[PDB]
Amino acid sequence: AECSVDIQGNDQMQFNTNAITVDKSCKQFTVNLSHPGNLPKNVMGHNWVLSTAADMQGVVTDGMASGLDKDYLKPDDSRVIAHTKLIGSGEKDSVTFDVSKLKEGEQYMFFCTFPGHSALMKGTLTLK
Ligand SMILES: [Cu+2]
Repeated sequence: AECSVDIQGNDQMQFNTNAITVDKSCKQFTVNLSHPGNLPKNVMGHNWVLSTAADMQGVVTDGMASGLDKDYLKPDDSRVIAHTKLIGSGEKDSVTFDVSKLKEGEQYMFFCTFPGHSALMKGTLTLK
C-alpha cells in the first residue's frame, strides 16, 4: 500500500483533504505537510494533529491556550497520537507514526490547532 500522504494547508484555512485512509499493511504512516500561500505562521500557521474523535476538542482547547511558542499544542498531551510542527507559508514538515496506535472501528480526526482553525481545518482518518 502507500504508507504516506501529502497534505496542503492554505491561506484559505483549508486542508486539501477532508478524509485520510490508512492501509492496514502499513506499520508506519507518514504525513508530508506543506503550506501554499504567503501568510506567516503567527497569523496563519498550520499543523497536522491526530487524535481520537473523543479527544479532538480537548486537544484543540488546550492547544489554543499553549501559545505560539509551543506550536499551539499542550506540552506532553497524551491524547496527541501524532503531530507535525506548526508551519507558515512556504514551509514543510513531515511526521511518521506507528499505525498500531490505530484500530478499525474507531474514528480519528486530523486538524490544525492554531487558534480557531479547527472549525474548518479538520478531517477524518480511518484504518482500513
Ligand atoms: Cu491552521
